[PDB]
Amino acid sequence: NLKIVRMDRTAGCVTGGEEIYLLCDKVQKDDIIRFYEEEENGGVWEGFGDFSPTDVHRQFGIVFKTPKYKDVNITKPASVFVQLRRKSDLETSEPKPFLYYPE
Amino acid sequence: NLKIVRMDRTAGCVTGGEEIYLLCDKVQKDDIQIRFYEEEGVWEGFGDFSPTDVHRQFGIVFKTPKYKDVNITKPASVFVQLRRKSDLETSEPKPFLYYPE
Repeated sequence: NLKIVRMDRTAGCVTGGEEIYLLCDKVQKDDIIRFYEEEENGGVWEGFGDFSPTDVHRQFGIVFKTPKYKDVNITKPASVFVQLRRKSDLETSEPKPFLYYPE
Repeated sequence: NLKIVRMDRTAGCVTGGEEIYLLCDKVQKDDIQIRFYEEEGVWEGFGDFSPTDVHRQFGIVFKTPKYKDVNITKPASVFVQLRRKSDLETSEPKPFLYYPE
């Protein structure tokens, strides 16, 4: 169902606000980007891509800005995951890798 | 009919070979081209991509062509248009900046 096909960037500054173009299989502009890192003995950090319905290009693309990472003071890169997700039923795509690098 | 809606980069090195994501209205993967051009005589360069880089008829991921002169000292502004191979129809242009190496 949900699939990320490709992204123009797979790395970003921990400060977020960087624009990325994502090409996906069919989505609905008002019912659709979850950055997440599975944390060590249970928890899960998440941040969401920033964009509006008009940024969803013809159901097959999304232009958005990255969320800020959980810790903007890291000195070494942090490898996290990115996935599509639907608001209506919280179903998701298989995750893609994303690399947060220090400021 | 043809329309460039947006591109993730509107500038690049004269050397070419830089990847760009272009979002467009409906195209046919086997009947589409991306033409960079400059009136002089007319210089043209074509986005480098395969039919499989045309994403669901609504986007094209490609690599920029090398500009005509790699030794420019100041940026050269050109146009980019989508163009159908069959009937040569084109979109409205967008500006694109080639900067010095």
